[PDB]
Amino acid sequence: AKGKLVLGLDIGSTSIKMILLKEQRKRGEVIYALQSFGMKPLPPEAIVDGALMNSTAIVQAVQDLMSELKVKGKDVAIGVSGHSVIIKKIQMPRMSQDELEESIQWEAEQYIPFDVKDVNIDTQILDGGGNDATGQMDVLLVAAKKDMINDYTTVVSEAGLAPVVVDVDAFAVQNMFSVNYDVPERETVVLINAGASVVNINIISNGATVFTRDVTIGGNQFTEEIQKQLNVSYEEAEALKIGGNGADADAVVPQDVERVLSSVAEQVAGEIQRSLDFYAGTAADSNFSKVYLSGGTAKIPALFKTIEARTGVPVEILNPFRKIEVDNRKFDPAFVMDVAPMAAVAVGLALRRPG
Amino acid sequence: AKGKLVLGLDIGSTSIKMILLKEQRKRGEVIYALQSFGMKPLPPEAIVDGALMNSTAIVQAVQDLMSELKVKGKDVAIGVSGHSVIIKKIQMPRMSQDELEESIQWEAEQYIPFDVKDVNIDTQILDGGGNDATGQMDVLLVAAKKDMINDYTTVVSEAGLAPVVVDVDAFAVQNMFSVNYDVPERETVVLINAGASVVNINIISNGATVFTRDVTIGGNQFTEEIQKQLNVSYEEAEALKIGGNGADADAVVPQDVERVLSSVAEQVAGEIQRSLDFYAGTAADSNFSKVYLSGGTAKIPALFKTIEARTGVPVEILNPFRKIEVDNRKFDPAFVMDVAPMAAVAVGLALRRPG
Amino acid sequence: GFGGVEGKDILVFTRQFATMIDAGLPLVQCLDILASQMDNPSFKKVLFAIKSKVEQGSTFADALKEHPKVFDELYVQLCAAGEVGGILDAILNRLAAYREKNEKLKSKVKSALVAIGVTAVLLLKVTPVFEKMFADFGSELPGPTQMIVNFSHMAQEYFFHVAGSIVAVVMSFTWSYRQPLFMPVFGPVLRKVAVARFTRTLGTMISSGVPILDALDVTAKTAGNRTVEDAIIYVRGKIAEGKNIAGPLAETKVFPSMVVQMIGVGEATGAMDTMLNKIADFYDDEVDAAAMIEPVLMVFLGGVVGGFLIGMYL
Amino acid sequence: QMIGVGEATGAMDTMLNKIADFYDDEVDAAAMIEPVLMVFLGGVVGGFLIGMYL
Ligand SMILES: Nc1ncnc2c1ncn2[C@@H]1O[C@H](COP(=O)(O)OP(=O)(O)OP(=O)(O)O)[C@@H](O)[C@H]1O
Ligand SMILES: Nc1ncnc2c1ncn2[C@@H]1O[C@H](COP(=O)(O)OP(=O)(O)OP(=O)(O)O)[C@@H](O)[C@H]1O
Ligand SMILES: [Mg+2]
Ligand SMILES: [Mg+2]
Repeated sequence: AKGKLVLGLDIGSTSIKMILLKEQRKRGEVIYALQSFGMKPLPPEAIVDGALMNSTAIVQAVQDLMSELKVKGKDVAIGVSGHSVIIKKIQMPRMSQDELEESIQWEAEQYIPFDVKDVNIDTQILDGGGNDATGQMDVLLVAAKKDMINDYTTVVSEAGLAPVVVDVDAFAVQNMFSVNYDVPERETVVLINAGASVVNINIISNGATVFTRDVTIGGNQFTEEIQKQLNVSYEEAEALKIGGNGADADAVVPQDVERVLSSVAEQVAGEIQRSLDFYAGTAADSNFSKVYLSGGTAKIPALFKTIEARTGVPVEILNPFRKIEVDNRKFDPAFVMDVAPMAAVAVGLALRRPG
Repeated sequence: AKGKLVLGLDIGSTSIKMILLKEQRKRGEVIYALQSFGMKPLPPEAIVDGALMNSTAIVQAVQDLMSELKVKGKDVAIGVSGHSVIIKKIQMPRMSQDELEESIQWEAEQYIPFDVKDVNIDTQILDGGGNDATGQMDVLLVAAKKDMINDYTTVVSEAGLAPVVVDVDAFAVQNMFSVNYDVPERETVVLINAGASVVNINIISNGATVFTRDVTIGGNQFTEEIQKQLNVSYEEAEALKIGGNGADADAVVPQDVERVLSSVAEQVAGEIQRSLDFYAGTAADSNFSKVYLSGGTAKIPALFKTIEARTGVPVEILNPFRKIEVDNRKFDPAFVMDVAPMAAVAVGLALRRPG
Repeated sequence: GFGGVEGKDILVFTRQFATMIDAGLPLVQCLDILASQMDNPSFKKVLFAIKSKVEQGSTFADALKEHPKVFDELYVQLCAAGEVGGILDAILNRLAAYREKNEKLKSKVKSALVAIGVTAVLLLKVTPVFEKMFADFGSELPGPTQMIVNFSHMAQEYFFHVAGSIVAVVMSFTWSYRQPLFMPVFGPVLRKVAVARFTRTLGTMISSGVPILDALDVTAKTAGNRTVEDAIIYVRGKIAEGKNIAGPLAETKVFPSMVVQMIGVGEATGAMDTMLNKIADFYDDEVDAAAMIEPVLMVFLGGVVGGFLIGMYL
Repeated sequence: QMIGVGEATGAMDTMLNKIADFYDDEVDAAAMIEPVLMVFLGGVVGGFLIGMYL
């Protein structure tokens, strides 16, 4: 039933973020426009292995998010953990919708290392509106062990929220750039979301996803190596990462820190070259085009130049908030730009919510 | 039901060790962190041939572990004896989960020299999330004669503990390095756990186990040869091994001892070359990469250099505890490092327990 | 409002699907074959529609859902349980055995609550009702008492008749329950049923396009009678060695001279598919005719009734 | 199809003899002779019961 819902970053692991866009009126005209945004560091013990495992504490945190937001809306879209979802493509024959859903569940049964006991939702990588009966089916299945979804629904229920869409982050992060992707439509673009629990790669022709791949490595790895090499707590190692790696006065600390994070840098680059090579299936004589970055782990100083020179692709930060109207009297464009990578998904399923 | 459980080293044979990691809060941030660790030499007659065969005495010992720990938690993950478990790979067709479990039991029926009367648990060496119906199944079966598991459950029951996971040591020892393995993901790594009852080899690409093999030879062999050649008791021969082989003043005793242990050294090297050659099935023209060691039998002085030069692979000790936050005010990093090889599994299934 | 299909006709079709699917044919090709071998239109017509859903990618369970008046909820759930667990082959074998037991049980009440339940209450008490009603025509019959006795004594003397009624019941129950040293000489060998099933299965896989030897290797794994399985392994071993199909059969008593002579024509004609289809239909009809399960009912039916009536009179 | 094989093989005699004996045995076995029994079986029974009822 139509409200403009809301959007949290429920699988932030480092941070629970939430965004309210609705249609803001100006001079008798209206359009999607940022109304509020809030962010709180996730209190751990909330999430373990991608499952919400202190539904109570997470509830209270989400309530704090709604209060800091000053939002009256109580409907929400959210996302599952990349560690909690299996995403992969699947080839079938299209037919009746029931026969597809059953046949889909039958093929993915092979694909799921758990009982069902499992969440199945597909979408077709090409418009069904393009092919004849019995021919040329392609669906991608998102499958999730059951009570990741439960846990999240409990969290949402006691926060006073009502969920309408439980989406996935690797595609929700794309809704902000889906327009700017839709304008170049034979161009192959990569999108990396370097988060705290996972790094997702999704590669597209236009805003048409060609594939996705999720890598266990993330910013938690950099923080954990700093912590290892200076027997620090996770918080002070995280700050040493953030402010340590990027200050103008940091000239003495990129040896101490960079020598700590160098293994993670090499091995992340090895994983990304890994996935990219595992894609290049059909065009044995071509090259790449252009790619963007999201997630706070991206904001590692100089990491964009490093990925650019190492993967042979131009890797650029992007401002999601360009998709939405922003009142300059209520939001500074500079800070908005600063927190854009963390918030990409956080506005992602948020354009999913007035949709 | 969610507690952070606990973890003993129940099949230590030489030592019952136990570890409590939970999420320690600092400055409003939290993370997995060592809370306690305890170790007691196993009173023998407790374990024979890998079965718990004085469930009462083992119970009282585990109670002493919980008291020395000062832990209030009463849930536990533990492990079976390597001598009590058959681990091997098995090729099938994936399908429905029931049809897999039955077909798995049907194939391993061939694999088990006992009635069932036998424990069957599988996991897929590759993500099921990668293959289509009827095709490309690979599971590895852990099978255990029944009351090894019983005996352990009796021990756990009268210690006031409640088991939630009965894991296996060759893979539990890996959870501490599973991250540092997950960062190099086409690299083939070997992991040796030289214990007192068995030496396990597991070899991986990334943190993806390719295979495991268990060798009857262990540190009990070195101790037993020392005992044979000087008609000593097992304890004084064990101390002569430990302190005898490694002191700075030991210059006169590596002839007397090394001549005693030289057969065991040669023949262990022969077993490890044996297993390594029995793996090299597909890459007839390649070499090895890097490997780590765990278990106290590893800590034989110079044994790492010997295995390194003899097997043609760099064999290195590793600090598990790098995976967990360690408060320097409650634990000395030096001693933690010293007891790391013995405790690798002891924190292993212990990251399995808040998982 | 739509009806299902006959017990016979569910039987034939569930058997022949279980057989083709356990042969490793694709499910859609299994579906095509049984439709194309069907004699009734309503079956060939449905099975084209079930196959049309399977080629859109739906499960067999979800495709049969288009005919809930024919395949009930319990049937689909058995299929769907097989599809979910990777055991579609063994649940179809179970369903084929189920459908066979169902048809046989139907013929065999009716011959001489559904219809079987209503007819079986109705036959089990018909007589004992007759009986109570002749013995309720007034007082001072043969064997009674006068009504003024004390009730307990009156009821105990009649115990004769209460007994002759229960025996009448037990009998009609027995007829309804039953009715739906040379050691090797004692083993159950191949019957008419087992030959009819064999012939249908082979007629089925040949009409579909499988060779003889591929059909025999499937059949030798799906034959229920052990002695026939041993027979069929020997027939397949002989044929695979280059002996002529009619000659491997002629060694085994279960194949008549006509069967062998007909198969021997089919070898020289490239028409074995159909020789087997006509043999199988002939056998299936001989099976369903095979009649003493209904005459012996009636022997015990009226024979017990008459024994009661005689009993008290005397 | 069987006759069509017999034409090309010079074995129409053998073909026709086996066709004929197949038919002669199908004839002497001979399904509507049993269904129409039952139609009149219970149909008459039921006609009686209804007859006095009314
Ligand atoms: N300036 C910076 N330099 C380096 N790292 C940073 C910086 N800012 C944030 N990070 C890292 O980015 C991570 C948080 O980013 P973000 O909130 O986008 O990830 P997330 O979406 O919460 O994680 P996930 O979705 O993977 O659970 C933290 O691990 C943090 O250490
Ligand atoms: N410094 C040392 N030098 C040589 N050997 C040692 C040293 N320290 C421990 N050991 C040997 O290591 C063994 C104990 O190590 P550890 O506790 O890791 O094995 P375990 O896990 O108890 O055995 P298992 O799991 O095989 O039952 C003992 O046999 C002991 O003799
Ligand atoms: Mg994120
Ligand atoms: Mg051990």
